[PDB]
Amino acid sequence: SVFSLKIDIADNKFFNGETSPLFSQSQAKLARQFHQKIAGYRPTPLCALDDLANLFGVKKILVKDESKRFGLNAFKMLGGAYAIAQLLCEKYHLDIETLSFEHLKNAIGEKMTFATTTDGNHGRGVAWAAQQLGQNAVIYMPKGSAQERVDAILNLGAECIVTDMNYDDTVRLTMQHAQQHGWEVVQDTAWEGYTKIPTWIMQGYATLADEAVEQMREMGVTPTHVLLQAGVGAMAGGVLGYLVDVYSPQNLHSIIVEPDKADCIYRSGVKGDIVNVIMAGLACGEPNPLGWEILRNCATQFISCQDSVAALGMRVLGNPYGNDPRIISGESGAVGLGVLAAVHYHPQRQSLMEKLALNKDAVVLVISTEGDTDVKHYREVVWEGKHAVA
Amino acid sequence: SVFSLKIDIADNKFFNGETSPLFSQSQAKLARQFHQKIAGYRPTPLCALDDLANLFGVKKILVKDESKRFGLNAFKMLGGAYAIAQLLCEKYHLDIETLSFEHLKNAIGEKMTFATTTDGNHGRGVAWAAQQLGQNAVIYMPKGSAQERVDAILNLGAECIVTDMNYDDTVRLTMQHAQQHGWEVVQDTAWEGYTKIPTWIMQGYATLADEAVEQMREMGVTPTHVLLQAGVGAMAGGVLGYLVDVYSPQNLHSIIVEPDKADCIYRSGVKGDIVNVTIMAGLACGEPNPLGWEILRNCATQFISCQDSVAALGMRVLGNPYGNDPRIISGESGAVGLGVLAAVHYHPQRQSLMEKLALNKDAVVLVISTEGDTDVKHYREVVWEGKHAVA
Repeated sequence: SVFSLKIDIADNKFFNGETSPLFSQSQAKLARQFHQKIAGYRPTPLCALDDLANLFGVKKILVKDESKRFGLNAFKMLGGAYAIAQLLCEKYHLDIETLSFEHLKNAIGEKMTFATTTDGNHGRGVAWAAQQLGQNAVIYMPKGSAQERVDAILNLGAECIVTDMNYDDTVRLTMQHAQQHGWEVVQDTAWEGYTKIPTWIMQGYATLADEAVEQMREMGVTPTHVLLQAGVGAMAGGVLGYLVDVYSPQNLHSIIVEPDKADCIYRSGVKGDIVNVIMAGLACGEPNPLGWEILRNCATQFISCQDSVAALGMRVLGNPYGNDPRIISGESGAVGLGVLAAVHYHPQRQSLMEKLALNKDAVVLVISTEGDTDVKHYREVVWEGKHAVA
Repeated sequence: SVFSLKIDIADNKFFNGETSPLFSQSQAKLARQFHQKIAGYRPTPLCALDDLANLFGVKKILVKDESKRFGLNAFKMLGGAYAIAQLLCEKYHLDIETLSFEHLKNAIGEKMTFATTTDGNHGRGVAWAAQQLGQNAVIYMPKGSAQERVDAILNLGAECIVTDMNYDDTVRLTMQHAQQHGWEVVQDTAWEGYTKIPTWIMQGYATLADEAVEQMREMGVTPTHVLLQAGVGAMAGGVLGYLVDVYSPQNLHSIIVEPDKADCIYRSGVKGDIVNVTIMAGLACGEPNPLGWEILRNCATQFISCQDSVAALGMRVLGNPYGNDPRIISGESGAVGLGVLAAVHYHPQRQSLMEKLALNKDAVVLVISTEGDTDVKHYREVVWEGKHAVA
């Protein structure tokens, strides 16, 4: 049917295409060299939705399926685990290149305790890494957090406490407690006096981009577009920083996608300076300064969309068109793909496609950041039709 | 979530377990032998939804996927084509049992015109058979018919007229014009003076049940239950007739499923005599098919009258499977049997409902997906847009 979901598109006026030596090819390859050594490492699939592409009037839609990222059902461990290994190497005078997980898991002596607030994936990545490397993790989750997500963290040997407070007030609590007990704060965002850990996290994320470029070359295609869903913009910064170093910022039409009740990057893109302001994974508060730098320099467009666009994405991915492969994608995982679908069925299709510079030739890269990390919610969306379109 | 979709279950107080020699193993075997001679014949898959069965607390859920039937995206040609071939053999003084479909294709004689009313699949099956056999077909469809289904028929070289009338009235226009022109009416229901053709159709339908039994035997399983969606009940009658011949009506817990805005079998089942009862394509009912009603009244365990949205839920559950289960493209009417199981699972009265239906950890449940996405617009509105949502 024809339906109107809110798709607010803003041109990035602050664009200057200045690329980042910091978040480029070479660091991504270092991070990937670390991941390749982890048991069970395998590049996550890059699925070609040729039949959806035909329907939507583009050449190709390519979906990087981070549900297959080890056993975590999301991409996050790429950054979290890298950062944690770097912290350990720095403190204990070890070499990242020759790090032994078996040695670290069993070794006696001093242990770090990693403290983190999460709404789901980030904290699970931190917990997994601490468990693998024989360290401790204490994970804080805000009020309303899914029990399955809590249990996933508990099942990794981490402590997990669900507060009576929201995400932002929970982060402050993590910080206070960490300072009090001498814990090592591991958040996936940066603030004044806290950039080292989130830098490694963003460098680690670029592994998926390095994998994806390899897969697109294997496919003999060049991306014209990329949609990147953004909470604080850590993933988008790390991933766009990489892609733009490979293809140049001028030749990649990049679109940053956020839900409209936490669109901190969008609101910063209109203003041209950081603005403080939700589906798990895309919470914000304030843009990550390190990601923000990349996006304002190199992002083509920002999108502020109503939350049901994510739900549309989930369903389209979960029951594909024609003969296309099926992808299990969580709410924040699917929202990039959701935008393409929302556009397709919108009364204003033609002029939205023109604004996104989407045409018969476009080769669109999409990232599915997580699978069904909350199965109750996933099935309510795909089976019950929760967050319906009409 | 926990949600309550209308699922009214009525025990068949009229059950007597009288089977039907007319709709049994031997006629089904004969029909299947016929179908096996048609280009493109392949038994349709019987999919094991193991992970969904574990979630729902039964042993097995097996879905006969009739979207794979000869490129037609529904089961109906099994009936319609069999009847059309029977009628042609009768006219040309031929023995249908001892010839090939290709011999029939190139048969020589006076041309026949087959006239039919349909809301989708039945008329498509008729048009398909007419095209194959070099005969003519004239299909009528009622006001509201999806343009795609009209076009499916037109693409088979048949005429297709969308009327202003509803299903029941449009059928009368078909009879009228056929009398007027010397056309042969081919409808998938019976009335007084008209039972030869719907009998063939119901026997032809039994091929899907014959295949499923063979498939279940290869899997080493025995069904405890069957859910059968029913418009007029030609499919349910034909299929339950075969199954109950194979399994005994006492050892098969059969559940007939209807939408509540046309639950003609259900209403007949509580009342005892035949009751004349917008509707999802395929499950329309004016009055029950007397040929089918006889079988169901005798042999059906229970009748269900359910909310429209039960079918929508089924479509989504089949199209985006649980765990590692295979995926199935199932239309609104195709999916309603499976929808019932899903509605039961999430219902607050899940326990008593399961008890009523005798579903437990030993249950082996045969479901028929009678069609795929015969209306792609509607299909995608349901599975993607969440049209006809639970909430």
